[PDB]
Amino acid sequence: GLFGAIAGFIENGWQGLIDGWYGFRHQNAEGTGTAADLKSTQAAIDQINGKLNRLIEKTNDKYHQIEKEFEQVEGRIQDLEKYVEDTKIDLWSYNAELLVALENQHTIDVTDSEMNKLFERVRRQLRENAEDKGNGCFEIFHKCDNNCIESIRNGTYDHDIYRDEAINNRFQ
Amino acid sequence: GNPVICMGHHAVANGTMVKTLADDQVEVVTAQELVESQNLPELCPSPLRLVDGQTCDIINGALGSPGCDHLNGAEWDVFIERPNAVDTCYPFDVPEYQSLRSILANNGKFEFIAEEFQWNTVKQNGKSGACKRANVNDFFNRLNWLVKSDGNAYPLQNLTKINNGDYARLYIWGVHHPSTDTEQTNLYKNNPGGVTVSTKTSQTSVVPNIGSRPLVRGQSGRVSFYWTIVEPGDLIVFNTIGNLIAPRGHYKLNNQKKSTILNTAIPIGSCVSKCHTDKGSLSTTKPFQNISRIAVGDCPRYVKQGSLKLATGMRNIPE
Ligand SMILES: CC(=O)N[C@H]1[C@H]([C@H](O)[C@H](O)CO)O[C@@](O)(C(=O)O)C[C@@H]1O
Ligand SMILES: *[C@@H]1O[C@H](CO)[C@@H](O)[C@H](O)[C@H]1NC(C)=O
Ligand SMILES: *[C@@H]1O[C@H](CO)[C@@H](O)[C@H](O)[C@H]1NC(C)=O
Repeated sequence: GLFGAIAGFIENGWQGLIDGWYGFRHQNAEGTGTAADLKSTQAAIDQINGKLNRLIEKTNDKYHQIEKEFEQVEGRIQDLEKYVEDTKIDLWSYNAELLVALENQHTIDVTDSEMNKLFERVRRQLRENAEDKGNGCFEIFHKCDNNCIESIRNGTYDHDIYRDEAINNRFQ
Repeated sequence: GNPVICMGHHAVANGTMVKTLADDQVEVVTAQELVESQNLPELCPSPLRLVDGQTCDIINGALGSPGCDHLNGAEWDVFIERPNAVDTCYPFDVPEYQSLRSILANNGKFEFIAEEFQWNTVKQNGKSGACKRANVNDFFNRLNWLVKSDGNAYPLQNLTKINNGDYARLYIWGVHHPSTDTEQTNLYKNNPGGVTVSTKTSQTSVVPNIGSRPLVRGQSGRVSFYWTIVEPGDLIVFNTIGNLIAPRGHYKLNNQKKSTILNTAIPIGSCVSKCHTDKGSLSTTKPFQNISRIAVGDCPRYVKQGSLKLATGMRNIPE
């Protein structure tokens, strides 16, 4: 996709993540853990289910049309009737083919983007207390217990609490 | 300087392939088929009103052929017309067959209004052995075969019906074509015959055609059918010196015609669906279908592709 996150600097997805589209995986002194991120997940789902509903929306409520099947040829009038229907079908088949390719191209960019927004959100939370390792992971330069980790995941992490410890670990 | 937090996304073991602008095989976590490629092996009698022609196509039903009696008073959104329908009456043709058939189907109902036509000295109610109705020589119950006197005489007919009702009327009339020159004269005195049906702003003149055709139901004679529409405030004139197949009345035309006809052998079932193909009803929310271009009602659009998958999830990169 356009942002280079999914199938990009994030090498692969997590089959272990079953209650979310995006999430956090951590490691600290007291262990490891995987947790879903609801906001990013819901944003992606909203945009895709939004597509779906605009798709299944359409009437096409047609009754009396024209004859479309013929036993034997009659000539001019039949030629036109067949040509009209054939022309219609080709145009609608093209529409269908293009629509799906456009939607899918966009859906993939949207999900790639939402992955990247999550990463960027966490990056900004951490300020100077962490460094991008390059694989979608941050090295955190201070002790971060389970409550610290959760504070990062739910947006309450206060970088000033650990900044002195982090700055010292980073540069010395 | 050792804890690590990683941001990631889900994956499954095996996703679904989709197409984009660039790639025709991209694996994504979930996807949704947009082309309906399964139909029901039956037609759904609701919410649309289906009327089964059974043994009668819609022309025969309008003419009132033997076996088409059930179609009387019938009202339909979609007239179901069977491929194995059979002619059970006098051999005929319609010059603008598909056009009459279209008008009848679109109209959506068989509401006949009987009317009195005091013809002449003529024998009325002529019948035939090609149109047997339980053992007995009979005829199209909407038509009236006019054929001359006991005293060898059918003068000029010339009757007028003035439409001062609030609906347009459909009159179906015909012209009989004899086989030789012994023929007509002993069915129709005069030679040549001729019919002139007209309104204030229209007309139609037919000269009968004598010649011998193959024998169909034991006859080489034919009837050609025509129609005339009479708007409120207009009228109609039946002028004849022979060979007229008179009408017994008129069909009522709806002001607005929303119905149609579907030709198929598929049986009518118990399901509920508002979309009917000649292969059967569709039960679906998908926007497209590849089942048949012949589709009536509230249907997905017909396309050539057998499948079109919409991505409903991100790229799938497992492990
Ligand atoms: C009104 C009338 O008398 N019709 C007669 C017809 C017609 O004269 C011819 O069919 C014209 O082609 O001929 C019959 O043999 C028939 O078809 O059963 C007997 C029938 O009574
Ligand atoms: C009969 O024909 C005459 C002229 O031939 C016409 O004036 C008259 O309106 C016609 N009447 C009917 C009842 O058809
Ligand atoms: C419609 O598509 C299906 C596959 O989705 C295919 O099996 C079927 O033959 C197609 N019908 C056609 C081409 O009439």
